[PDB]
Amino acid sequence: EPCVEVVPNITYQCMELNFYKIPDNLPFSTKNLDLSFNPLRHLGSYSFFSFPELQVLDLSRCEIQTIEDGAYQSLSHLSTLILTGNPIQSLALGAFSGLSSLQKLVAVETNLASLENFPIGHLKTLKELNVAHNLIQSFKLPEYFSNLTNLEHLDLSSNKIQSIYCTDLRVLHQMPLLNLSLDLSLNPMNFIQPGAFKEIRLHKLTLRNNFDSLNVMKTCIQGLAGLEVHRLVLGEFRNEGNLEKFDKSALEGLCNLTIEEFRLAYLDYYLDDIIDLFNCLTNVSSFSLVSVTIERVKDFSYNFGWQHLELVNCKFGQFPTLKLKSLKRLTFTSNKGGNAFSEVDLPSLEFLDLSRNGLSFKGCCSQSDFGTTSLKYLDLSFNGVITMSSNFLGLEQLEHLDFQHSNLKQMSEFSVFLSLRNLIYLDISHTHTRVAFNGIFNGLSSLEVLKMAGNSFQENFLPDIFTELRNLTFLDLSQCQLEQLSPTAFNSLSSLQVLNMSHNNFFSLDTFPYKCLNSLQVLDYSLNHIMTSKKQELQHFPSSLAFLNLTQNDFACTCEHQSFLQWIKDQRQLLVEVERMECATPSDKQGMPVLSLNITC
Amino acid sequence: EPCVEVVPNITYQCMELNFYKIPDNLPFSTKNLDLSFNPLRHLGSYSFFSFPELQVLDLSRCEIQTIEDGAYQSLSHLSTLILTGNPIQSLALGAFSGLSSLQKLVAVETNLASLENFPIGHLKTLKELNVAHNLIQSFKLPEYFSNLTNLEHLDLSSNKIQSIYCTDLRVLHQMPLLNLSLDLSLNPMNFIQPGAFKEIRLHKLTLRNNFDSLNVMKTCIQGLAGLEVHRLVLGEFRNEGNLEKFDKSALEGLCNLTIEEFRLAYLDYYLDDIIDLFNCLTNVSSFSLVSVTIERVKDFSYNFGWQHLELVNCKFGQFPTLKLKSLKRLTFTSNKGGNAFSEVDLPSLEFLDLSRNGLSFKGCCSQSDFGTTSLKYLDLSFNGVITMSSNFLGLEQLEHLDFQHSNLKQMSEFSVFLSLRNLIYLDISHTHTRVAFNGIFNGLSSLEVLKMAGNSFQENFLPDIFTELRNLTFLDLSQCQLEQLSPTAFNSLSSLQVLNMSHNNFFSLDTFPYKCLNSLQVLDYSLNHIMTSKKQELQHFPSSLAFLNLTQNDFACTCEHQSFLQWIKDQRQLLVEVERMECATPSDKQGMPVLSLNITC
Amino acid sequence: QKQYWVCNSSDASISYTYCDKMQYPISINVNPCIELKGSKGLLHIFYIPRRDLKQLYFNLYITVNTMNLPKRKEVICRGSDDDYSFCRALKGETVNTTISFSFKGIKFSKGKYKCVVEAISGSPEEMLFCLEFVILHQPN
Amino acid sequence: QKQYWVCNSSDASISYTYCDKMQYPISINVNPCIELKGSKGLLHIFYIPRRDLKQLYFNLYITVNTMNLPKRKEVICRGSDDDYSFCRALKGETVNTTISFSFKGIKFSKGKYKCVVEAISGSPEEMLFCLEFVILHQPN
Ligand SMILES: CCCCCCCCCCCC(=O)O[C@H](CCCCCCCCCCC)CC(=O)N[C@H]1[C@@H](Oc2oc(CO)c(OC(=O)C[C@@H](CCCCCCCCCCC)OC(=O)CCCCCCCCCCC)c(=O)c2OC)O[C@H](CO)[C@@H](OP(=O)(O)O)[C@@H]1O
Ligand SMILES: CCCCCCCCCCCC(=O)O[C@H](CCCCCCCCCCC)CC(=O)N[C@H]1[C@@H](Oc2oc(CO)c(OC(=O)C[C@@H](CCCCCCCCCCC)OC(=O)CCCCCCCCCCC)c(=O)c2OC)O[C@H](CO)[C@@H](OP(=O)(O)O)[C@@H]1O
Ligand SMILES: *[C@@H]1O[C@H](CO)[C@@H](O[C@@H]2O[C@H](CO)[C@@H](O[C@@H]3O[C@H](CO)[C@@H](O)[C@H](O)[C@@H]3O)[C@H](O)[C@H]2NC(C)=O)[C@H](O)[C@H]1NC(C)=O
Ligand SMILES: *[C@@H]1O[C@H](CO)[C@@H](O[C@@H]2O[C@H](CO)[C@@H](O[C@@H]3O[C@H](CO)[C@@H](O)[C@H](O)[C@@H]3O)[C@H](O)[C@H]2NC(C)=O)[C@H](O)[C@H]1NC(C)=O
Ligand SMILES: *[C@@H]1O[C@H](CO)[C@@H](O[C@@H]2O[C@H](CO)[C@@H](O[C@@H]3O[C@H](CO)[C@@H](O)[C@H](O)[C@@H]3O)[C@H](O)[C@H]2NC(C)=O)[C@H](O)[C@H]1NC(C)=O
Ligand SMILES: *[C@@H]1O[C@H](CO)[C@@H](O[C@@H]2O[C@H](CO)[C@@H](O[C@@H]3O[C@H](CO)[C@@H](O)[C@H](O)[C@@H]3O)[C@H](O)[C@H]2NC(C)=O)[C@H](O)[C@H]1NC(C)=O
Ligand SMILES: *[C@@H]1O[C@H](CO)[C@@H](O[C@@H]2O[C@H](CO)[C@@H](O)[C@H](O)[C@H]2NC(C)=O)[C@H](O)[C@H]1NC(C)=O
Ligand SMILES: *[C@@H]1O[C@H](CO)[C@@H](O[C@@H]2O[C@H](CO)[C@@H](O)[C@H](O)[C@H]2NC(C)=O)[C@H](O)[C@H]1NC(C)=O
Ligand SMILES: *[C@@H]1O[C@H](CO)[C@@H](O)[C@H](O)[C@H]1NC(C)=O
Ligand SMILES: *[C@@H]1O[C@H](CO)[C@@H](O)[C@H](O)[C@H]1NC(C)=O
Ligand SMILES: *[C@@H]1O[C@H](CO)[C@@H](O)[C@H](O)[C@H]1NC(C)=O
Ligand SMILES: *[C@@H]1O[C@H](CO)[C@@H](O)[C@H](O)[C@H]1NC(C)=O
Ligand SMILES: *[C@@H]1O[C@H](CO)[C@@H](O)[C@H](O)[C@H]1NC(C)=O
Ligand SMILES: *[C@@H]1O[C@H](CO)[C@@H](O)[C@H](O)[C@H]1NC(C)=O
Repeated sequence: EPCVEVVPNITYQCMELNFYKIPDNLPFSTKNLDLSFNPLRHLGSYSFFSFPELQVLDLSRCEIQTIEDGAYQSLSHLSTLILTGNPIQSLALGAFSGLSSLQKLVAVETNLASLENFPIGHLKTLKELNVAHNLIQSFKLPEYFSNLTNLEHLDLSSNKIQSIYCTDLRVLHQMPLLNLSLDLSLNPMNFIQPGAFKEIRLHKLTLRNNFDSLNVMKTCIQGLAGLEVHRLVLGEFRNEGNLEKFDKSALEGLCNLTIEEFRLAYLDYYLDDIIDLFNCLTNVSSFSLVSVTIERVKDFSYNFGWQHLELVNCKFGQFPTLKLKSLKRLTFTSNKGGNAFSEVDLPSLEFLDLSRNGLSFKGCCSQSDFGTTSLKYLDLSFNGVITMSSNFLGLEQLEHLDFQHSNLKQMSEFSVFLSLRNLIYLDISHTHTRVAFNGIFNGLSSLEVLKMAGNSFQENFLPDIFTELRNLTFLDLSQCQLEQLSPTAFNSLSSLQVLNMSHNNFFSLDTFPYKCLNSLQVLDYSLNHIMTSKKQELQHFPSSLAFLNLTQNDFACTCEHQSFLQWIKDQRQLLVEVERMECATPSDKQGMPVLSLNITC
Repeated sequence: EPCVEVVPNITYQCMELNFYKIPDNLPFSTKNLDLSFNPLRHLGSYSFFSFPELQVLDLSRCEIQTIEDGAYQSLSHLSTLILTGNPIQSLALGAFSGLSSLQKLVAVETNLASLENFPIGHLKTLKELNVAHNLIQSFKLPEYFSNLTNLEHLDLSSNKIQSIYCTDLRVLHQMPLLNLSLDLSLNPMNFIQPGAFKEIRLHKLTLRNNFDSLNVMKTCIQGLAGLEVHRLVLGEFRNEGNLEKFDKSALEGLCNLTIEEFRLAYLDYYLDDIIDLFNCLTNVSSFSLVSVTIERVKDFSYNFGWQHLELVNCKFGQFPTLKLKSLKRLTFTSNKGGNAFSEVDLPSLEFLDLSRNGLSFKGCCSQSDFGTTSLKYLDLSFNGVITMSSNFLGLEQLEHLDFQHSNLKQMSEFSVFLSLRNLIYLDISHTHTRVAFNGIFNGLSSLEVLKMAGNSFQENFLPDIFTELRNLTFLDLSQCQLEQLSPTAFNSLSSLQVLNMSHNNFFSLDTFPYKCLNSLQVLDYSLNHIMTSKKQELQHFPSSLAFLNLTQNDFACTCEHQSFLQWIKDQRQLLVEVERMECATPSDKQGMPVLSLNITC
Repeated sequence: QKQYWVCNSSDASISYTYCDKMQYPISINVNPCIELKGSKGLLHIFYIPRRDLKQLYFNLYITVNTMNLPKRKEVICRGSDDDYSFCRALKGETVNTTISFSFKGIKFSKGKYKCVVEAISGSPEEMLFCLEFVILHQPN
Repeated sequence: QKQYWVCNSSDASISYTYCDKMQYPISINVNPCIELKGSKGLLHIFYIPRRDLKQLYFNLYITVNTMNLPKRKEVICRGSDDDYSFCRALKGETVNTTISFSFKGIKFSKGKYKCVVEAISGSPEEMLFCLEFVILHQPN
C-alpha cells in the first residue's frame, strides 16, 4: 500500500505520491482521506464513490483546472472541504450539488472575481467561510445571505478592495438574530461614505495595516457611525510599511460607537502621552496593549472605568502608577523595559500576575503596597531580586502564591508566613535561599501543596520544621543537597501521599523515619548514590505504599552485606524498572541487573 | 605575683588590683608598665626608681590629687605619658623635670584652665600633644612654642572656647619650617574677627558641629582669609543637635583660601542641587562625601577638575552621570539608594571600584560603557545581577578583575573572555553559574591566578577546558559538586603549585590525572567521602609534592581492600594531622585512628 | 548532497545543504552579504509550506570548530495577535516576505562555525524542515 | 545573680543581667517603654569604658523561645570620620549620650525572647562588656 496507513481502517493519508486518479484499493468505510500535491488536472463526475461515508477531504495544491457538475454526489456526512491553491478557471454551476451537512469551507488563492458567482445558495448550517488572498474588487454582499443562517465568520482579507457604499449591507438588515465575526485586513482602502455601517451589530472587527497616513485614518473612523461592536482590533504588521505619526488627533471620535473591548497591536512610533489619548475609551470593560513602545510617559494615573487590563510585550521607562476604583484583574507579563517597582492603589482587586518581567522589589509584601483588602491570587515568578522585610500583614485571605526562579533575600530571619492562615498552594523553588531557622513555616495551618527544589540546608541536615501542617499531602523536596535526615521529622503528617526525595546525596537507607504515615502511595529515591543501609533493621514500610523508585544509582556487588540484597529482592512487588538496577562498583560485576545475580559467601 | 605577667621580663600589667603604692617586686629591667584604676591619692618624689629603664607608663583613672616636684627624675627613655581622668588640682611647677626623650603626651579630662600655666618649656622632640575635654576659655597660644619644634598635632576639641583675635597666632609667624595638623571641634563659637588666619600654613583642619545656624557659618567662613590648608573637613555629628537648612548661599566664599582636599561628613538635610554648589571647589585634587543624602538631583554632570573622587555610604535616587576630563581614580562603594547603572565618559581613567552597592547591569562590559581606553583595575563584587552580552571589546589592557558573590547570567553561551590577552588575576566565586561549554576560557594566555568555588558543572563531570593556560600556578576549584574527573584534564599546566579540591563528593582516588605536574607542592582533599581507590594501581605522586591533606572524611575498616590502607600507611611523610584520620563505617571501628590499627585477613 | 551557495563577502562564505530526508525546496537571499563583525540589511524568503506554520518556533544546535554549545530555542510567533504577518498562512499557500536585521558587538575568531536548524510548528507540533549552514571566517 | 529592671509597658517587661565575670557597672534608660509593635523614642546611656571604644562593633545571639537564630554582626562606627560622636573616646573618659530610635512592620508572637550581646573594640580587638536581656510579650 503506497498510501500510508497512519491509523488502521479509519484514516489513510498519502501526499506527494505521484498519482493521477483517486486510489480505490483503500478500505471501504474510510474517513478523513488526505490527498495533497498529487497532480489531478481535472476532476470527473462522481470522482468519489467508493467512499460513501466520509468526514474530511483535502485537495491542497493538487493542480486543478475545472470541477464539473455532479461532483461529491454520492457523498454525505462530509463536513469539511479544503480547496487551497488550485487555480480554478471555471467553477461549473451546480457544483457542490448534494451536500446535506457541510459546516466549514476554505477557498484560498483561488482566482475568484466576485461573490455572487459562487454557487452556494442551497447550502445550510455552513458556519465558517474563509475566502482570502483572492482578487476581489467590491464589498457588495450577495443576496442569498438571506437564505443563509448560522454563519459565524466571514474572513475576506488582503484583497484589492477599495471603498464601501451605503447600498452595501442593505441586506443583513432583515436578520433579527445574527452573530457575525466579520473581518477585513491588509486592504488598501481610502474612503467610506457616511452612513454605511448603521444599525448593524457585529461580534468582532479587525483592521490592521490598512491605512497609509493619519488623515486617512481620521476620515475612515469618521466613516464608522453606530457600529456597536463587542470587540475591536487595530494596529499594523511589522513585516510591511506602517504609519509615521500618531497623536491624540488620531483615533479621536472613535467613541461615536458602542464598544466593550479594545486591542491595539504593534505601534511602530514612540507614543509619549496616554492621557487625553484613549480619552473617551472609558467604560470599556476590558483593555489591552501588545508590543507598543511608550518609553516616556509621566502620569499613567487617571480615573478610567476598566474592569480588566493587559500589558503584554510592551516597553517602559518607569513602572506605571495606577489608581483604578474598579479593576478586578490585572496581567502585567513579559515586559522588558524597566526594572523597578512602586506602590499602587487598587481598592477592589482579586488577581495579580507579574511574571517574566525581571523587575526588583524592596520591602516586598504588605497590604500597603497594593492598597487592597481581599487578594485571592498572586504570582511573582521569574523576576530579578526580592527582599523580605514584612510578613504578609493585612492579607488574611490569600490562597495562591508562587516565587519560583526568583532571587530571595533574608528569608530565614523571622516568621515570614505568619498571618496567612488560609493558604493552599505555595511554591519556593530554585530561589537561592538557605533554610537555617526551625519554625520558618509557622502559622500556615491549611497548606496542602508545598514545593521547594534547589534550596540548600544548613550543614546539609534536615531539621524538624514540619509541624502544625496537619493537611499536607504533596511534599516536594529534591535536588536539595541533603546528606542525612533527622530521626523524627515526618511526624503528625498523617495525610501525605506523594514524597519526592530524588537527586540528593544519601548513602544509607532506613525505614524508621517513615514508620507511621498511613497514607503514602509514592516514594521516590532515584538519583542518589545508595550503597547500603545502616544495618539490616530495615522494617516493613506502611502497608499503603504501592510505588517505590530505587533505580539509577550505583551499587556495590560484593558478598559483604549480601543480606541487604536479600532484603531488597525480598519485595519486588513495589519496584518499577527492574532492568535499570545494576551495580558497577566491582569491576567484574558491571551492568549486570541486581535481582538477577546470585552471590556466594 | 598579683600583678599579671603577660610577657616575661619585659611587660608586666596589673589593673584594678587594689594597690596603694608602686609595686617593687617586679623585675628590675622592665618596660611599659601598666597601672590603672589603682587609687594613688598622691604621688611622691622619686616614686619610680627601681625601673631605671622604662618605655611606656600609664596612670589612667588612678585618682591623683597632686604631683610634686622631682617626679620621674631617675628615669630616661620614657617616650609616653598617659595622665587621663586624674583630677589634678595643683600641678607643681618644675614637674616633668628630667625627661630627655619624650614624644607623646596625653592629658584628658584634667581640669586645666589655660595653656601658659603648663610647665613644658624645657621639652623637645615632643611630637603629639592631645589636650581635650578640658575647661579652657581662650585660644591664645603661649610663647614657649617658639622654643618648641617638631610638634605635629595639637588637638584641643570640645572645650569652652568662644572666639579668636588677630593677636592670637602672632607667635608661629616666625617658623620658616613647620607642619601643624591643628584641630578644634565641637566648640561653641560664634565670631572671628577678620585677618586672624593670615600667611599661616597648616596640614589639616577639622570643624564638625561647631556652628548653630547658617548665618553663623557664613560669618565664620568670612573669618578665614588666606589659610592655605592641605586638607579641610566639615560636617557635624549625628548624636547631637545639627543644622536646619543648607543651600548654595551657605559654604560660599570658601574659595578665598587655597585648598587641595575636601571632606564633608554627615549632612542631616536633604540637599537637592550639587551644581553652583561646591562651585568654586574646582582644581581641588581630591573630593569625597560620607553619609550625605542627596536623594533628588538631576544634572550631576559638569566640568570640574577632580583627580580623585569618593562617594562612601551616601544615598541616591539615580546612578550619577559623570563627565570628567581628568579623573584617574574613582571609588563608589557601600552606597544604598538606587539599583541601576548608566553610561559614563571618563576619557583618562585607570581604576574602578563598585562594591557592595547592590545595583544591576545589562550589556555589562564594553569600552562604550566607560568611554576610556586604558583601564588597569576593575572590581564588581557583591552586586545584584549582571548579564553578559559582549566580550570585553576595546579593553585590551586590563590586569585585575573580580565578580565574586554577584549573580551572573548567560556566562556559558560564547567566549566571554576573548580580547583580554594580558590578564593576571581573575575571580568568579559563588556566582550561580553552570559551566557547560568547553573552551569558555579561550584567549586568556597569561592568567596565573584563577578562583571559582561554588559553581556547578554539567552533570558533575569535569570537562577538558584547561588548555592554553600555560602559566597557571594557583588553581582553585572547591565546593563545586564534582563527582568525577576527566582522565586527561590537567595537561600542559606545567607550572601549577597549589591545587584545592576539597569539600567535593568523590569516592575513588587515583594518581593518573596528576602524573606529569613537575611543580606541585600542595594538594588538598579534605571534606570529601573517600572510601577506596578504583584499585591498587595508585602510582607515585610527582616528587615535588610535599603536602597532602587526606583528613576529615569517613573511612571503612574491613579487611576488604586492606591493601589500600597498606598503601596509605606506606607514605606518612606527606600527611598533615594523623590524629584526625579515623574510620566509622564498621560499628566497632569508630573514632580509632587509621594508621594505628592493624587488620587481620 | 548538493551545494547551495548564497553570497560572498570579505570575511564570509555562507552556504547550506539539507539535513533530513525531506527535500522541499526553498529560496533565501540576504543583502548585503553578512560581515561577521556587526552588519545590517534585508532578508528575502520565498517558500511553500506543507504544514500550518502557526505557533512556529526554532531549535538551534551550534558548533564552534568542533566545540558544541547548548541548544537555543527561539519563539517566532505565538498565540494570537502575532507581530509577523506570514505566520497565519495555511498549507499550499505561498509565503513570500522580506525582513530586516542588524547586529553588532562581539568578536569571533577564525574557524568553521556550523549550525543546525529545526523548525517546529502545527497544533500537533511536527517538524517543518531542516537545514545545515556553513560559515567560514578569515578576518582580513 | 542580681536582677536589673528597666521599664514596663502594656506588652513588654524588659530586664537584663550580666553574662561574663567582669561586672563593670552601666546605666541604660529608654523613653517611652518599648511596645513590641513598632515604636519611637530616645535612649539614654551613661558608662565609663575600660578600653578604647574605637572601631567598635556588636555580635548578637538571639533566641526565640528555645529556637536559636544566626549570629548578627553590627558595625557601629568604623575607620575615620564616624557618624557618632562618642566613639572617639579613651579609657577612663566618661561617656554620656542619648540616641533616637524607631521601628515598625513585623508581628511577633507570644514567647520569652532572649538576646546575647557582645561588644568588641580596640586595635587588638578585645571584648568590652557583655549582657543578657529578657523580654516577655503578651499581646493585650
Ligand atoms: C541562522 C544562523 C543561526 C543563528 C545565528 C545566531 C542567532 C542567535 C539568536 C539570538 C540573536 C538575537 O537575539 O537577535 C539579535 C540579533 C539577530 C540575529 C541576526 C539574524 C541572523 C540572520 C540569519 C540569516 C542570515 C544568513 C540580537 C539581539 O539582541 N536582539 C535584540 C536587541 O537588539 C538590539 O540590541 C542588541 C544588543 O546586542 C544588538 O545586537 C548586536 O548587534 C549584537 C547582539 C547579537 C550578537 C550575535 C549575533 C549573531 C549573528 C550571527 C551571524 C549569522 C551568520 C550565519 O549581541 C547579543 O545580543 C548577544 C546575545 C548572545 C548571542 C549568542 C550568539 C553567538 C552565536 C555565534 C554563532 C557564529 C542589536 O544590533 C540591536 O541594537 C540595535 O534589542 C532589541 C530591542 O532594543 C530586541 O528587539 P525586541 O526587545 O522587540 O525583542 C532584539 O530582539
Ligand atoms: C538589644 C536587642 C537586640 C537587638 C534587637 C534587634 C536588633 C536588630 C538589628 C537590626 C535592626 C536595624 O537594622 O535597625 C532598624 C531598627 C533599629 C532596632 C531598634 C533598636 C533596638 C533598641 C535596643 C535598646 C532598647 C531596649 C531597622 C532598620 O531597618 N533600619 C534602617 C531603615 O530604617 C527605616 O526603615 C525600616 C524598614 O523596616 C523601619 O523599620 C521598622 O520599623 C521595622 C524594621 C525593624 C524590625 C525589627 C526591629 C527589632 C526591634 C527589637 C525590639 C527590641 C526589644 C529588646 O524592619 C526591619 O528592618 C527588619 C530587618 C530584620 C529584623 C530582624 C530582627 C528580628 C529580631 C526579633 C527579636 C525579638 C524603620 O522604622 C525606618 O523607617 C522609618 O532604613 C533607614 C534608612 O531609611 C536606615 O538608616 P541608614 O540607611 O542610614 O543605615 C536604617 O538603618
Ligand atoms: C520528583 O521530581 C523530579 C524532578 O527532578 C521528577 O522528575 C523528572 O522525571 C521525568 C520522567 O522521567 C523526566 O522526564 C524525562 O526526560 C527524558 C529526556 O527528555 C525523557 O527521555 C523521558 O521520557 C522523561 O520524559 C524529567 O527529566 C525529570 N526531571 C524533571 C526536572 O522533570 C520526578 O518525576 C518526581 N517524582 C515523582 C514521584 O513525582
Ligand atoms: C520514578 O521516577 C519517575 C521520574 O523520574 C516517575 O515518573 C513519572 O513522571 C512523569 C513525568 O513528570 C509524571 O507525569 C505526568 O506528567 C505530566 C506532565 O505534564 C503531569 O502534568 C501529570 O500530572 C503527571 O504527573 C508521572 O506522574 C510520574 N509518575 C507518577 C506515578 O506520578 C515515576 O512515577 C517514579 N516512580 C513511581 C513509582 O512513582
Ligand atoms: C582550600 O579552600 C578552603 C576553602 O573552603 C580552605 O579552607 C578553610 O580552612 C581554614 C583552616 O582550617 C578554616 O578555618 C578554620 O575555622 C575554624 C572555625 O573558626 C577555626 O577553628 C580553625 O582554626 C580555622 O581557622 C576555614 O573555615 C576553611 N574554609 C574557608 C571557607 O576558609 C583551604 O585552606 C584551602 N586549601 C588550601 C591548601 O589552600
Ligand atoms: C589542609 O587544609 C587546611 C585547611 O582546611 C590548610 O590550611 C591552611 O589554611 C590557612 C587558613 O586559610 C592558610 O593561611 C594563611 O591564611 C591567611 C589568612 O589571611 C592568608 O592571608 C595567608 O596567605 C595564608 O594562606 C594556610 O596557608 C593554609 N596552609 C597552607 C600550607 O597554605 C592546610 O594547609 C592544608 N594542608 C596542607 C598540607 O596544605
Ligand atoms: C566565495 O568564497 C569561497 C571561500 O573563500 C570561495 O571558495 C574557494 O574558492 C577559491 C577560489 O575559487 C578556491 O581556490 C578554493 O579552493 C575554494 N575553497 C572552498 C572550500 O570552496 C569561492 O570561490 C568564493 N566565490 C566566488 C564566486 O569567488
Ligand atoms: C512589670 O511586668 C512584670 C511582668 O508582668 C511584672 O512581674 C510579675 O509581676 C506580677 C505582679 O507583681 C507578679 O504577680 C508576677 O509573679 C511577676 N512575674 C515575674 C516573672 O516577675 C512586674 O511586677 C511589673 N512591674 C511593676 C512595677 O508592676
Ligand atoms: C455568537 O453570538 C451569540 C449571541 O448570543 C453567542 O451566544 C455565541 O456564543 C456567539 N458565537 C461564538 C462562537 O461565541
Ligand atoms: C485542614 O485543616 C483544617 C484546619 O487545620 C481542618 O479543620 C480540616 O479538617 C483539614 N482538612 C481539610 C480537608 O480541610
Ligand atoms: C608634615 O609636613 C612635612 C612637609 O614636608 C611632611 O614631609 C610630613 O610628612 C608631614 N607630616 C606627616 C606626619 O605626614
Ligand atoms: C607567561 O606566558 C607568556 C605568554 O604565554 C610567556 O611568554 C611567559 O614566558 C610566561 N611566563 C612568565 C613568567 O611570564
Ligand atoms: C515575491 O513578491 C515580490 C513583490 O513584488 C515579487 O517581485 C516576487 O517575484 C515574488 N516572489 C516570487 C518568487 O515570485
Ligand atoms: C549626662 O549629661 C546630662 C546633660 O545635662 C546631665 O544632666 C546628666 O546628669 C549626665 N549624666 C550623669 C550620670 O551625670
